Amino acid sequence: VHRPRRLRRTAALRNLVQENTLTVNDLVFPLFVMPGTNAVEEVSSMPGSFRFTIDRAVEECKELYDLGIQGIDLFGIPEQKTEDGSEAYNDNGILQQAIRAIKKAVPELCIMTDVALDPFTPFGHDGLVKDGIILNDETVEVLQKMAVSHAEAGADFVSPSDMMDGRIGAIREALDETDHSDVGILSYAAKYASSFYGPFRDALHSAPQFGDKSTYQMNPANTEEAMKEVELDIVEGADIVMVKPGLAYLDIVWRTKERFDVPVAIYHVSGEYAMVKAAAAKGWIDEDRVMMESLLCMKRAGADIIFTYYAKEAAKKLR
Amino acid sequence: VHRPRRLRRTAALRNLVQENTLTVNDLVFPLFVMPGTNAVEEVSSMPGSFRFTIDRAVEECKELYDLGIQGIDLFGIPEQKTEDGSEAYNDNGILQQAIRAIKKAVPELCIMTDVALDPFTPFGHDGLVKDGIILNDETVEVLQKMAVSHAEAGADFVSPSDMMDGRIGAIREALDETDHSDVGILSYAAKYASSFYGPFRDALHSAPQFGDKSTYQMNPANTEEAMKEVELDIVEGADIVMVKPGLAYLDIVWRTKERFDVPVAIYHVSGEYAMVKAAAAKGWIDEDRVMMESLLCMKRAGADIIFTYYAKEAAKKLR
Amino acid sequence: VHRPRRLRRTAALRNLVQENTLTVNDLVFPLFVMPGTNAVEEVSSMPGSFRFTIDRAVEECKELYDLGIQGIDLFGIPEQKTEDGSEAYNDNGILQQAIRAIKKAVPELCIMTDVALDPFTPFGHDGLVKDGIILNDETVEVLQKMAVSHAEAGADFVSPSDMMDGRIGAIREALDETDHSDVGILSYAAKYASSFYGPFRDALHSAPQFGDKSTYQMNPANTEEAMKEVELDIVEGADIVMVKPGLAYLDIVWRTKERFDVPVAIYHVSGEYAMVKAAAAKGWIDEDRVMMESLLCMKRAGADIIFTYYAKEAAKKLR
Amino acid sequence: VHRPRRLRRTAALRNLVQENTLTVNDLVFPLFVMPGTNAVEEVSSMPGSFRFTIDRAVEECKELYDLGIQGIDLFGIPEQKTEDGSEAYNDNGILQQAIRAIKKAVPELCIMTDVALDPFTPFGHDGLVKDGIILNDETVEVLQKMAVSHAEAGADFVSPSDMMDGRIGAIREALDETDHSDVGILSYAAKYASSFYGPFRDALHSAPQFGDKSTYQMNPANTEEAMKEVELDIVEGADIVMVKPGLAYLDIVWRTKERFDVPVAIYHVSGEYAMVKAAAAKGWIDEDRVMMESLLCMKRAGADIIFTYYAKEAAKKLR
Amino acid sequence: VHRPRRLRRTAALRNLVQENTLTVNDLVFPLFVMPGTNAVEEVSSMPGSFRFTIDRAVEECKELYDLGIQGIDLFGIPEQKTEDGSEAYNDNGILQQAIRAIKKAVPELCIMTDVALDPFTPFGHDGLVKDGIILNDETVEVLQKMAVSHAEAGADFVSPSDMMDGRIGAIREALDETDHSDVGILSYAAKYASSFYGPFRDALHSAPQFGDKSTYQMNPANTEEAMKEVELDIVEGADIVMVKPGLAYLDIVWRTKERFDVPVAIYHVSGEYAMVKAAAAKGWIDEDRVMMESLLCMKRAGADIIFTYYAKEAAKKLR
Amino acid sequence: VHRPRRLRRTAALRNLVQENTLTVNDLVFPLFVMPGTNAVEEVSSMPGSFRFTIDRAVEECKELYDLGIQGIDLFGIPEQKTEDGSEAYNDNGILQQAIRAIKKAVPELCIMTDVALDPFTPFGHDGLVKDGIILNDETVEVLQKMAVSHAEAGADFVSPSDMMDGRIGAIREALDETDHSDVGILSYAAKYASSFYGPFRDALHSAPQFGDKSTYQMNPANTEEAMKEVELDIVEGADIVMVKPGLAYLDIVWRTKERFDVPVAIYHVSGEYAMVKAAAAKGWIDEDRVMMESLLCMKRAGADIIFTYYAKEAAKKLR
Ligand SMILES: [Mg+2]
Ligand SMILES: [Mg+2]
Ligand SMILES: [Mg+2]
Ligand SMILES: [Mg+2]
Ligand SMILES: [Mg+2]
Ligand SMILES: [Mg+2]
Repeated sequence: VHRPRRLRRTAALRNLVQENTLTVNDLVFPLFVMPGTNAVEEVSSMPGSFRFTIDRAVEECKELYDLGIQGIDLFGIPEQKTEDGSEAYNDNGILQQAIRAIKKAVPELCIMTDVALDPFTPFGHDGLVKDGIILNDETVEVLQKMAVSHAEAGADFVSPSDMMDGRIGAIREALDETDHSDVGILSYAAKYASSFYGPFRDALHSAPQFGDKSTYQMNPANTEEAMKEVELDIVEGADIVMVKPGLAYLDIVWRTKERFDVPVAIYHVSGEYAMVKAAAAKGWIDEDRVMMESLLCMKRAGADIIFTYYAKEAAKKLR
Repeated sequence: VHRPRRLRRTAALRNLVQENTLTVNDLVFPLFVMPGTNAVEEVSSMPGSFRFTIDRAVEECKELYDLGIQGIDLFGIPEQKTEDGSEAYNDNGILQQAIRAIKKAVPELCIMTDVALDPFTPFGHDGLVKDGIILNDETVEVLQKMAVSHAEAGADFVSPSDMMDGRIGAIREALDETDHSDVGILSYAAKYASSFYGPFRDALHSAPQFGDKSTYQMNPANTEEAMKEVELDIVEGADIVMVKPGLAYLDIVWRTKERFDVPVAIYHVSGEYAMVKAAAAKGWIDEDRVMMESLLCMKRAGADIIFTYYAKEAAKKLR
Repeated sequence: VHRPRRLRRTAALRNLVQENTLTVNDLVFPLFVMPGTNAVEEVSSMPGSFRFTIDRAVEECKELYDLGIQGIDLFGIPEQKTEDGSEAYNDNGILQQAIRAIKKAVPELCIMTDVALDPFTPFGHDGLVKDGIILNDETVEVLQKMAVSHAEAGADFVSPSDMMDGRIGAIREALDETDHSDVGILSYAAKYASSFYGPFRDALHSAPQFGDKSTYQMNPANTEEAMKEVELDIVEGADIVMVKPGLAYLDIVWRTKERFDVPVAIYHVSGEYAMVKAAAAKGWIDEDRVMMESLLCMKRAGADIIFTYYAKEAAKKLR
Repeated sequence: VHRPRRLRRTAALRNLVQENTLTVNDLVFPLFVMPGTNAVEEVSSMPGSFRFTIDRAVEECKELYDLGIQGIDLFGIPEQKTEDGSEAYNDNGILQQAIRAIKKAVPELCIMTDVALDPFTPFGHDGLVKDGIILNDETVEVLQKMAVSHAEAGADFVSPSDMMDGRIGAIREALDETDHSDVGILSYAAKYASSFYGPFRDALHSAPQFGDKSTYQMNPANTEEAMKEVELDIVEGADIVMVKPGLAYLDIVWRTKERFDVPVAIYHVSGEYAMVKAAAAKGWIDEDRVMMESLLCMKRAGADIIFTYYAKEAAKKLR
Repeated sequence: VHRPRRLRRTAALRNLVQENTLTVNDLVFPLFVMPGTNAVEEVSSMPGSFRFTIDRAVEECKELYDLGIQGIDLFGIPEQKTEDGSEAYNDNGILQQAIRAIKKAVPELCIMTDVALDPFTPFGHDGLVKDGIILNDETVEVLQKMAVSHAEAGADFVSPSDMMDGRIGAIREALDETDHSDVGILSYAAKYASSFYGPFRDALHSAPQFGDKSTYQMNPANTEEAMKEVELDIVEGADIVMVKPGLAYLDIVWRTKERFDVPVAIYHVSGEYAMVKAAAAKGWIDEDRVMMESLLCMKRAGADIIFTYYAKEAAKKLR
Repeated sequence: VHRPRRLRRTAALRNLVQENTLTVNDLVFPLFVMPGTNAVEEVSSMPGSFRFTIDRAVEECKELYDLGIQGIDLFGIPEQKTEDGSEAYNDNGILQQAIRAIKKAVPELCIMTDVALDPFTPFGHDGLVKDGIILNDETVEVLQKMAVSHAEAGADFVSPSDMMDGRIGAIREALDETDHSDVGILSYAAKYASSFYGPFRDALHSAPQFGDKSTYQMNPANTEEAMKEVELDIVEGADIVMVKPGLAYLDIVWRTKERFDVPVAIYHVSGEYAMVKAAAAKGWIDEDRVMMESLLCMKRAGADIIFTYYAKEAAKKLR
């Protein structure tokens, strides 16, 4: 009676019944900005990735928007790192600047700024360290200061990736109090402590990791906890919720989709990306086929948005 | 705390989180075929809709596929009508000849053929009429022959729209018995007796409708019964299932998609088509906007394939 | 074993098993009031629709109630439009007046008043515009002022159709503070930005649309968002929740029914209405069959109340 | 109030509430067998992965079981290839001889045998090719013989990876017909057409792939179809069901486990394996960490058995 | 078609498909401390159980941690009992002391302290008694005082087993106010009034029971109530929720697992433990087989943590 | 706001809302029958449990029914054991003779007979042993004969406890084939391989257990498999389904009752019985309290019928 192959006999039928499709509007492009003028830097562990100066960031975004890309995620590489990470909320920082410069040249691009104290502190953690402890409530306080500054600079969205407890609520409360109740918040709800963040550390020249971040980042073994985390975030006001990493966490994505009916974002981390790059370089796989497909999978798992370093290459492929 | 508008502030943002999009691969074009050579007649009640001769129809398909449209729904309009409606399964019928020519000229186009005795009988009914009674099992025996015949000519798919009991099963058996287990079946699982069918009858030269098809077509007040019908056909072997009509039956489509894990199809019926045509002709509505939008709504509801007379105008727009 | 047609063999059985029925109590009649005396105006894009003077509004309602209709929805057409739309909360406005006049003559009719700043502002939006921005929190403030005035005038219900964030809560808070905790609130929970609102603009002589309302009105592609919207509204205190438009959004209606167990309303917008009018005028469909049936569909989708310009014609048909 | 971090403050706490752990009893080791005596060849695209002769393979198994690994997946690589692929069911085939020797040397090791015509045919396909068509029912008839043959040699389990329609059923019948109702069946229920299979083909000396297996292998965009496929096989008699590939299809695995109450299996495909190999060789990722972690993710998703080329390196690590 | 035994034919397969496993990290070891130096006491009704002096408690924990055990549960046996049970929050009590001494010697062990006024009051109840009434809100007040002291002493977690209403919220509020918002709370959510607590009374030399505790402890007949209880606790801030007793309450454990997605703990009470001890002493059962298995059952029911007096013997068995 | 204790303040209140109660109609009494006349032997490992001769057994039943107990589970203990275990279906077997005498003396007592080859074979197994293999289909053929034989003697019910594949089906067919469609079937759907069975073996003079029954009895770590097993038997025709053992498998019982809408039965196994016996004999536990309570827990979990050796002591207590 049943012969599933009937729906595969031809590309037409296959084309007709396909449950999911990937589109440019599903892509968000991370951007690493640095101090200086007229300069871009190839990232060693991330072939194809780059550190941009602001003036070069603007140049890129201009190409981005023209290719279809709808938003990016700004990472700020400060010249100096401190223990109190106060540079985060300096309105004259590279990040704030880039925010300003970009919003002006390509105003129709959704700028999303990264919120975390890793690139600004000398211990490799996303929060303030005291006596070996990543201080929770104290870190949010800076995170708040930080976020408000991004808004002041013209940030469209903020994306706290800190995994500190109850930071989405505090941050949202601050944005409201400074007339920024319209700036969205994309929160890293289910960010796990993963061995996939390798190539990224070197990308922004972040201080030595110095002890895992497993005191706030999630245990990769855990699922139920992801539901606990997301829910708390939505209740706090998160406009969108994200899972990180992505490729090997598609079950966490599907689950968030089925339960919360809020937009769901996912991160194609440096490792999954750098991994396909290295295998292709040896001729063991197809860069194009593998990259795109793995994006399809993220779409089939329920993701709506996808932070991917392949974002620009995928937009040309869909052009 | 919450502010849904935050996801609407900007085209970018709006483009990123949009839950559904419409694509060319969602569209199936109804093609009306008539006897004769090199000719075309617009349908009075369906502006921009025409009947084609085989020659003209083959060329049209060429333009169809070129635009990306993946499939067509072949509708036959025999020269003579009979009470036993035997022409339906004639190897030289105008329909059959269309199947043969099309598959040859445009092999890559998935050809779905309509299966029903409506255009082949004088009573304007989808089945055989005895004494004011539209016979079920008798009618099905003529449908089988029809389906095989269509398969014998090169059909890729048949779409029984009769609403006879146990017709999907019988047909699936006949098709397999004649070495056509590769030929799928698209079942009008839930076809209601609607007043949304007006303009269509003239399209094919209908016949003394005589009474009404409410003894086999479903009452538009019922939803549960639609779940019974579909489950019955899926159990029978239907590869795909369709709801008819479409615009005003999106709740049935959402229910279908939500429960049966099989491809779901909807029908942008003639009455829906003409209605935009008319309103637009008065300047009360924007034809292109309402048409495309109404297609979107069908995607939002859970439809994978859309049988629409606007198929060609959408493929361009989607181009 | 199974033969679904057994339940369709006769009108008796069909009559017995029918899942849903439409009744007069499912209908609500919109009423467009204007300044002046003894005068009614045919609406160009809405054949059968009219602008009534108060004295003629009262005359109509008297006929309405006698035909069975249980409530109407008052729209107020001011003589002058301002940027601050302060006329909305003028207790001497046409709307308030009509409220008073009607409540007196036909006190047993549930008056529902429209809350929005579109007919009162010169930019064609339902809220206050500043620098191209439809101001959210500022608009509610007027909406509150407005609502309280409707209550003071004797309004039974208020129906904010503004789609501003968190207006149901604010409005409800105001009604309570002014001894109007008994006045209900029918909120347009899931109001989409649609191409179906065509003929309505001209109806009330509303200022040129001047840019879509997609910054607050919902993306027609979205469903999950509709659940997010409704829930927020119910939590805020909405007595009833409505979806708009209706005909092509029946999946949004069914979904709200199954999830929230609060009364569910729907809108038969000008487009769906004007659409059946134009098609019938060409003889392409049956005005009666199409109008009523599409109302049946709304009932089968789960709607309890139905704002329809056919309300009066449907009540005669059910008389 | 809430503070998820409270469960992360300490290794103890973290160890207590961890939802999932990975064990040696989750692992199944793919073994590639080739003709000849005392020899071994590493796979170019799969570092640390080798082909074995029967003698070398028996010894390897000894080391396997000693490490706790409970099962193996025997892969055959015949000397000569044919179009009817008859060698597949030859009692003296290199595969069969491996089954016989292994069960004798290490009886306590559960031997699962691969069932597909890929290594036995020149077209590099899993079924019989007629005229560019991969035959289903014909191919299945050769699979049955294959399965019985394997059972006749002492196989404990067969794992049809062909993706032919109704193959589990046919095989289960053949096996029972020859007194092998004790021989289970591990079905590749949902095997997609992925670009994650690159390195594997060379492992066995693949053949003119010619076209693509997207007429029987599933489209990576679909999830619903995966539920259809599995349910079909469980209904057929499959003792266990597998998803392929693995890392990027964890949503399919969670869905499977969540709905079918039968043992679920996943595949750490070659492309996934090599990808860590490559990245690690560059020093971008920690090979041991990513490998083990990715295995964990598969446990978190709902996988019970893992076919992984890292099986031996995990058993040690888990030791 | 189906033969479940296929998955049991061998230990390998059995080993592969096993749904659940018990691990050291699933075990928590209760510890009874008493005043004095260099001394341990065999518990009469709990063969293998002991009362430890602090210096001997430290000695045990040192062995515990080395065997794998990740946390213990401290019970404090005061020399004097009062009616106001003020000794509970004496920072110089045996309990506080033991807390201090243990944290120092084996700092990497998760200390969990018991919160209740039974060992500190002369009426055998877990709260303050007035006129035959176990005072609810007054008892929490002490419970708060108590908890804060445990935190001050260095307690990792507190485990209120009092079954007083709304004590998890109050206690959590106190810990926060005294800079202990990082100390977790394992609450006895569903603690029933059971005949299984026999041997435990004598263990800590608790005052005569003097009337059941059925005025706060749960009716063993009740299930729905357990859902009511847990939910209230989670909403109050409980990090983990526990059911007590365990062996004959596995349905209450499974239910809490499926509903709340918070970590779930269970208690192997003195009775279930002392029961297996007595039956084995007569040669009527296997101490080892019965003890371990019943722990497996608790794991299969959904428990994550298990307070068991066999904890040390089970850790050797898993070593 | 909330205070669950409000429902515990008083015996009245507690008695009113109690979710479950235990009744005499929940109890089924296992009866062990042996050859000979007028004699009785207490079981060493089951104090208060005895074996009866037919005469003594008939009288016991008289006392049973008088106390309200509605049913019994007849256990046979043949004089001689054989490898083909043919005595099982001997019309003059000690079991059969018991059936005949009982039904005559106490017709109103529902007689359920045990169906398994354990007491009838020397290998102490429930099926036929060939070469260290417990044969399934062969064993079932002997079970059928057994069941019919029992029905032929006047049995009201048979309770296959063998855990053979497809035995319920075969037996149900045999029973119907011999005009016994009125004879129900109580299936040990989910009987685990537990160490809770110690005392029972001696009760019947077990035999060289030789190995273990883990090739047909279920692994105590699994729950999903229990759902597979039950559904399989219900599909086969089992009137009722049982879980074994009981106390420590209440999660399986709740799951059963929750999903299958068929009567559910549990088994207070020997190891559970003796365990209270022993602890009570030491004065560590109150035997009457723990016994009755543990029965309650079984009612709370969803059990309708309880096979317990405490049946008679409960009927009195419940009297
Ligand atoms: Mg969080
Ligand atoms: Mg039907
Ligand atoms: Mg809203
Ligand atoms: Mg399949
Ligand atoms: Mg409580
Ligand atoms: Mg079974």
